[PDB]
Amino acid sequence: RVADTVGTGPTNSEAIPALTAAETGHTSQVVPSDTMQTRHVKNYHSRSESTIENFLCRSACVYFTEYENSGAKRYAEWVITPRQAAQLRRKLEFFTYVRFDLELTFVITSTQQPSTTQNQDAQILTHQIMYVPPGGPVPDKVDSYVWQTSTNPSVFWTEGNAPPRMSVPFLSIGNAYSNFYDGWSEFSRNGVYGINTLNNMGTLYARHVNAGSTGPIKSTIRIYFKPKHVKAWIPRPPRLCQYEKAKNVNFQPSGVTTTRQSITTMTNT
Amino acid sequence: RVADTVGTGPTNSEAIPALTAAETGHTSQVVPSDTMQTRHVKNYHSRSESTIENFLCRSACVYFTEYENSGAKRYAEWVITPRQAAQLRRKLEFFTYVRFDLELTFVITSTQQPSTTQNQDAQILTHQIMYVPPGGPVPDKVDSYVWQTSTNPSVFWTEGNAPPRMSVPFLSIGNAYSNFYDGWSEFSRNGVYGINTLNNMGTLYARHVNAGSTGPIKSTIRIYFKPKHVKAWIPRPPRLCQYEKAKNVNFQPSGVTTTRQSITTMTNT
Amino acid sequence: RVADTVGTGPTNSEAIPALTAAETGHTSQVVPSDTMQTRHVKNYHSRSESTIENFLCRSACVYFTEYENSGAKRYAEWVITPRQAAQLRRKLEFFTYVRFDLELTFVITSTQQPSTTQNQDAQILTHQIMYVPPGGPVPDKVDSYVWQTSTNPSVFWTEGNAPPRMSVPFLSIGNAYSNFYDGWSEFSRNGVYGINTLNNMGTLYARHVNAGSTGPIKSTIRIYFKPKHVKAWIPRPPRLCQYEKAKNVNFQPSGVTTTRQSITTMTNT
Amino acid sequence: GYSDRVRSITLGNSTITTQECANVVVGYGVWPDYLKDSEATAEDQPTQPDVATCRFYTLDSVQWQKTSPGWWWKLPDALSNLGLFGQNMQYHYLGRTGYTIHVQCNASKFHQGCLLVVCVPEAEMGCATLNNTPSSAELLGGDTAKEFADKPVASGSNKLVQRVVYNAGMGVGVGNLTIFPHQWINLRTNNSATIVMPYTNSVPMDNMFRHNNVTLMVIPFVPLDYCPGSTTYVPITVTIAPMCAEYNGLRLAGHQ
Amino acid sequence: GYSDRVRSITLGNSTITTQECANVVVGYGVWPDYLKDSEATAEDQPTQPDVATCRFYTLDSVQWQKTSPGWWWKLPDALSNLGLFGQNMQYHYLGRTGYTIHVQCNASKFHQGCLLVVCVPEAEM
Amino acid sequence: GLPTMNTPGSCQFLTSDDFQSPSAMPQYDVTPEMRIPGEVKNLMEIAEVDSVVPVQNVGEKVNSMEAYQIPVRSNEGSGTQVFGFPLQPGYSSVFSRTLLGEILNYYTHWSGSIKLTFMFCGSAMATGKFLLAYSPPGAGAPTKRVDAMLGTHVVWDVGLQSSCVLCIPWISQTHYRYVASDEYTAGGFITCWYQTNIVVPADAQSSCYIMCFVSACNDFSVRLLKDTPFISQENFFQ
Amino acid sequence: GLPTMNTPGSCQFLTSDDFQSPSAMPQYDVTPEMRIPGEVKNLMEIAEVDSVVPVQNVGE
Amino acid sequence: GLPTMNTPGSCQFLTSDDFQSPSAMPQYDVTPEMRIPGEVKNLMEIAEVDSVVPVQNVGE
Amino acid sequence: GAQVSTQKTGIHYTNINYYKDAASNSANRQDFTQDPSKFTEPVKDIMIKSLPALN
Amino acid sequence: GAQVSTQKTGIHYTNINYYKDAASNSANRQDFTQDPSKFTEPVKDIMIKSLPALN
Amino acid sequence: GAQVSTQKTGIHYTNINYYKDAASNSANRQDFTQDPSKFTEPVKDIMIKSLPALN
Ligand SMILES: CCCCCCCCCCCCCCCC(=O)O
Ligand SMILES: CCCCCCCCCCCCCCCC(=O)O
Ligand SMILES: CCCCCCCCCCCCCCCC(=O)O
Ligand SMILES: *C(=O)CCCCCCCCCCCCC
Ligand SMILES: *C(=O)CCCCCCCCCCCCC
Ligand SMILES: *C(=O)CCCCCCCCCCCCC
Repeated sequence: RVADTVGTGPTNSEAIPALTAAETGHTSQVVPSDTMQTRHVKNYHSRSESTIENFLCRSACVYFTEYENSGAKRYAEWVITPRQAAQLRRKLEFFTYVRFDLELTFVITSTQQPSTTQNQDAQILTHQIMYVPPGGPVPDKVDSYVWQTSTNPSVFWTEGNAPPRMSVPFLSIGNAYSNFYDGWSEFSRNGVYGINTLNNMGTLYARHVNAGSTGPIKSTIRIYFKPKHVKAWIPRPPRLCQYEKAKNVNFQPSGVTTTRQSITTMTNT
Repeated sequence: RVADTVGTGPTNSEAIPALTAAETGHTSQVVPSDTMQTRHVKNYHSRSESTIENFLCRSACVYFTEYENSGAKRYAEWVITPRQAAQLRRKLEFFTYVRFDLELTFVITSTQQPSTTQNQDAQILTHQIMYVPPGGPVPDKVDSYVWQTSTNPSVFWTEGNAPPRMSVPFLSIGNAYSNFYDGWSEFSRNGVYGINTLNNMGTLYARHVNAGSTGPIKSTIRIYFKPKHVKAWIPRPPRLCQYEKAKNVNFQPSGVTTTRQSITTMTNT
Repeated sequence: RVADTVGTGPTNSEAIPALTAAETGHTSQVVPSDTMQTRHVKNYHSRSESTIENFLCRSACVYFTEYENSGAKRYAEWVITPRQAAQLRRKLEFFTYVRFDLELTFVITSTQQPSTTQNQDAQILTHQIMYVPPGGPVPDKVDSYVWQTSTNPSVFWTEGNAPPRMSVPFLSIGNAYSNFYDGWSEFSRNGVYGINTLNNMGTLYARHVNAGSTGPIKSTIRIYFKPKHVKAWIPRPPRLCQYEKAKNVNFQPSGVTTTRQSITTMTNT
Repeated sequence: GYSDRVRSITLGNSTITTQECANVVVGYGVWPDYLKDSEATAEDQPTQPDVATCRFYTLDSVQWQKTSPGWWWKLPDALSNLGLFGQNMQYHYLGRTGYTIHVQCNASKFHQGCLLVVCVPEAEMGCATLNNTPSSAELLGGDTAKEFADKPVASGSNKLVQRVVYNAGMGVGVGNLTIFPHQWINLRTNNSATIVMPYTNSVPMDNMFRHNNVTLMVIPFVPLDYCPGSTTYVPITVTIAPMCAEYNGLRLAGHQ
Repeated sequence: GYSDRVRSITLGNSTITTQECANVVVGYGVWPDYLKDSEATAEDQPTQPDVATCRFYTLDSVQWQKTSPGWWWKLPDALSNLGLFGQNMQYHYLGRTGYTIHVQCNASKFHQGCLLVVCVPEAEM
Repeated sequence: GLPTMNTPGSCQFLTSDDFQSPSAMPQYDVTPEMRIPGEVKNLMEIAEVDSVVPVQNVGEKVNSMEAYQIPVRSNEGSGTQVFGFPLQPGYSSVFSRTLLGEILNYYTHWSGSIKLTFMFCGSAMATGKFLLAYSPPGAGAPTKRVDAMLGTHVVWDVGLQSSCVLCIPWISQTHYRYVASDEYTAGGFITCWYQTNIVVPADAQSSCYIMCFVSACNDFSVRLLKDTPFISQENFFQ
Repeated sequence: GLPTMNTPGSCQFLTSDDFQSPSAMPQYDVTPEMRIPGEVKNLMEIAEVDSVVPVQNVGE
Repeated sequence: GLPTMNTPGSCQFLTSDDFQSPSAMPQYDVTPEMRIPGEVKNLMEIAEVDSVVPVQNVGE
Repeated sequence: GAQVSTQKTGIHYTNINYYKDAASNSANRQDFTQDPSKFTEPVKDIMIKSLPALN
Repeated sequence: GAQVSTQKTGIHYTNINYYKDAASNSANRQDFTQDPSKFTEPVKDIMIKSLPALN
Repeated sequence: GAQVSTQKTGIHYTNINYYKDAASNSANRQDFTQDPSKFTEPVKDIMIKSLPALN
């Protein structure tokens, strides 16, 4: 809950709740009651919706690709990163270190494709989404033995059903996920610089278990991330400049705010 | 329950339960027992179905639009108002202030469209309904980053399934939703006049996550509102004149009732 | 359970359990034990399946109509009556007054229609069944505002799902449903004669929320009635003559039974 | 020695007497009072002028004619120019009040007629021209009664209120206005109507220029009549008294 | 808050109000009632219709003129044709009743006059 | 993997169902309540409130305040009929648009008693008596005061108590009645007659007005919810 | 999200099934009962009643 | 075979729903926590901190 | 708030209701109550089997 | 943590809620509370039926 | 082994978990704990409001 205001009356003392020295690096704690006559008000207002869990715990699309029924793009692959999407990336980046569990929901959608193919009569498409942790063998074709997933986890989902969803633990090696990294990967202060030295979550492959029809079909897998059971440390300034890369802080300089005219103009221009 | 009648007999006194002065602004409380000889009757009749919850708590269609597979209308948008439908609007307007939770059910239905397109073999369509609270970025195309809904709530629903439904809290800033507003938005008694100065619930966008087929398909989203946990204050006369606008009281004058002939005619004409 | 037989022996008295006077309007209660030497038999036979609930509580089709994708018949309407079907009507008519709750199950089925229409690729059809209690506005087209059902109850059902079902209370004004009515509706012993003076349950409309495809489709809604929690009073002779009308007792006279030859013929002819 | 017909209401400097009346109809069963710390939002301490604001302000008299359709007075705006009620109302962003509305009309034993004295919370009115909204100068009348119309107002390209009495300018049935706190001034038995309105609104306090929470309406249901000789000029005088007026948010004066 | 002038008499379906009156003059100090077994002769059991018979029957209005001499209404015969009082009266050899006679006449403050409302037992003319 | 089995009714959307749905806005803090005057808890609290009845529907008076006035005049005889309308609170053009009739039009059945409060709006010098009567159905409407007689009446004497309440009892074969018309569910007739012509002094108006108010009694109840026929629509308003 | 698993018989409409269905009319107040004479409770109460037998079927 | 019946909302994906999902990595041992300085628990802890305001927006 | 009742035999079956309306409940299949002496024997004076009906 | 309440009649129906938000709950159909003397009789001085309104 | 907790208001909602892993559980939406004197006031020596900051 939020703090209620205390009924205040006049004052004429040497107590100065309003005068301070902001150089101390300490935020003042003045409240209306200190610089005016306040009435008692009872605050039932709650800061429930601004807890870190409520802020971050909402499914956001982090990426999406396509694969097909035929041709070259018959299976897809994505090296896992939350940095390809501007929206979720920016919320996580309000904090230097974050620790959390994840809830993965996938929205797989197919579209019939233009063809000269006659007598199309598609059968129901079943998809396989497979996770290849850093080090395991990678599918080099829609049919390499790799898709057996004897040990790799993978979801088989038939179209028309509810979106495939599963949760994942805090898969880090560190006691918290690092959102920023002011360092290199090599001790010779060389090689990679930044957060990419830390990103090693593996790849995610998807494919059609069956082609289904004689005509072409293209599917689009959308990956949704939802941070459950979140812990966030060391907050920082929200991102001002637009994102340029998915692996680095690279920004193009932009001004502090938008403008108006005179410091006296009560209106944005 | 309803009140039972008391057995009454004859009377010959100066007690006058029948004579009053209606100028007082007080409704008389005479009952059959007062102006005749009544028998005792036990009333088990209940006023259960006329409670405000039972009156208002039934799903009503408040609006519906269309979006398509291709073309210009590829996504839809609706600024939320219960005033576009005559039916639900009129029930809510029996009261000046109403406070309640909402239950939203959407009935999304698609129709194949006429085309010269040969070899159509549609794939299952999945739809996304997104809410953009007052202030958030708005989708300017079926594919703007906006549809990531990292923080905005949104429903993904595949056709052929049960109607997507969710409930919403009492989203007002005031301690009750105002059904009427005899005022302006500007302190200079200018600008907007009426309830529209108060309506600021945001917009609702819908789109096809996938096109599904080579041929054209047009969908129609129907939004249903159902006031749960209702509180209503200050009742008023039911709407007589027909509704003309969705943002204002504007009516075209109509007579008090229908007619019959003489004040003696026991039949409607 | 059924009554067990008592072991009986010979008899030679003036007690006459077999001789009576059937003019009294009293059914004799003689049992085998009274007119012969019986053995003791223990009856575990139960009259469970002949209780009024088990007799009447089974879904019966009471009526069914059709509506289409296009044309004139785009929505259907049925004034509710259990008298259009010979089967359920006759069971209910074993009693003068019946009182019960109802369980409504609808079996909606569509059939593709013959057309010259090329490239048909139907989308899933969703249907709306709406009840208009006696007095409410009636749909005059597939799209009149009436279908908003802000207060009228209505079922929205997408094809391929389980049959839409809901139960209804004892909706009568009388303390029991009257199966027969030997009277008129007008005090001048005129107007309507019979049960129709009493039937006022309202109408039931059905329509396709969406057309779904370019080709024609015709649907057939079958309404099933199942009397739950039944109470039946004043039993009567089962219907002999065939039913001629759905609103009246009108029958065409038929003989008491079928025939055989001599009163001595042990076989039906 | 008593009488249900006699009355005396003292508020501040002013006192009001009645020798023929009905009860005092108290708002929605609620008598006006101040805002509680439980229901408050504005944290600044209020000004409660008391005797200076909550007193009997008698606006202009109006003439009841054999052909008058009715009249209406918005509520914060009526007393917006009267005394210290109007002043505090200008210097303050927020305000809250209740009222004791005393409508006075005396005729004789040979005169007849009957007025409906209602207090319509949030009388949002319609425009003659369906596309527009009435103008501030068409809806409001400070201390000067705004009057209803005998017949439909023409829908040109105006911002005129649709004044036909039978719809009350709100598109409802004028005969159902009886739900809103009211009284009748049947010249046969009555002399005046007194209505004590509590603060009705969905927010604890609101701005007094931008929003008129209550609207007083005096609509004659049975017309004035009298035989010749019987005095012809029968005026109606409206006396309103603010009740438990608080004001939060002090600044310079005005509205803009 | 009372007044000797106000009144309300409820009998059956009917109720009667008065805003200006005198007391109710009760017969010879006797209020009507039923016959006692002590005072009865007819041995058959009576029909006492109750609410159907004992109710307010309003006969025809008459005009009071500056020259009207008076009027008279015999009693069983007046209601002899009215409702179920008249019916029971025809099917039955014997009958017994009492009455609540309410004569109504309103004028104004500028009108004057005075009527005698009597109940003459056995007005043999 | 708990063995389940679906029953008919699955994935169906019943307009009047009562189920739990997930909140789209979690841990959302609702603006605290406020005590606002005059809260309604049941629709019958509204139907128990008097509302002026437009008895004089007749012609174009329906487009006026005249629909509300019941003409009363000084005759040359009594027994004349003042008005007459049937007992159909939701159906008759008289009651259909009342506070009671509008609420009744959202329901299919109704049961109870009704109060018809008549207020005399003449000069303080006018007098008069009226026979306010309700005759149940069975034999037509009373055409003479002598037929209205036998019904359930109340003789109204105009005096200091301006108004007089004719209370109509529930006399029905059935427990409820249809809000819409049905002769099985017939209601009766309400008529008014001059008991003793309107007497006025010299210099006071001889033609007055009466007003009628309709409210429900403590035994009134409505049943089976449906849509009012009173609000139409051709397109979504904009 | 409770892990469930459907058994054969799902979404089937058996004419003689006995399940609960949602009421289409909520908080509806049923007209109170009345004691009407001769209530039947079992169909055998009717079969225990003598009815005249058409022994002479023969011909017309 | 427990008799069940689906309500509207089945097989719908609400962005802000709060349900249980099966873990894709069973009996996985999470690297133990560490006390890192300055943990945020509510976003208002951040909004209560002074930040320099760009009053002189004006121009460049 | 469940109710364990008996099954039809020649066990038990637990039941809970989910709906707020009694009309939403299952049928009442287990009421084997019966009274044919409304129809068989509706005579005013008692008729004993072993005795002559008309005496 | 269930709640057994009464059904509408002329029994019981057990209920449990699964959602963390009160907005996710079912409607409140069983509140038959009522108070027409806000609208019928909002007069300051009490008005007794049997007495003359104006005295 | 269920847990009845409170709903968000201005009741209760029973909860049981079915999965063997804590990662499979629902989010922790009801933790309104807070401590801004890490950021607002991270000073070594205490600063009292009514007193001069620099003395
Ligand atoms: C089918 C199984 C799918 C499993 C999905 C595993 C996804 C791993 C998610 C890692 C989360 C966010 C981490 C950013 C990593 C970093 O920069 O250190
Ligand atoms: C996918 C999330 C959808 C959320 C739906 C939010 C709809 C908001 C409903 C507001 C309700 C009725 C309010 C009228 C507003 C006013 O005039 O003050
Ligand atoms: C979608 C809601 C559908 C509601 C279905 C309501 C059907 C009413 C059934 C009435 C039942 C049998 C009655 C015969 C009537 C009579 O003759 O008195
Ligand atoms: C009495 O019922 C207490 C025991 C509860 C057992 C669990 C109930 C199973 C699911 C019931 C929810 C009711 C559906 C509206
Ligand atoms: C109180 O509820 C203890 C009894 C629990 C009965 C079993 C509950 C049935 C399933 C409930 C899980 C809640 C869904 C989030
Ligand atoms: C503690 O939970 C004992 C009460 C159990 C209530 C019934 C549980 C409902 C179904 C749970 C099975 C768990 C799913 C893996």
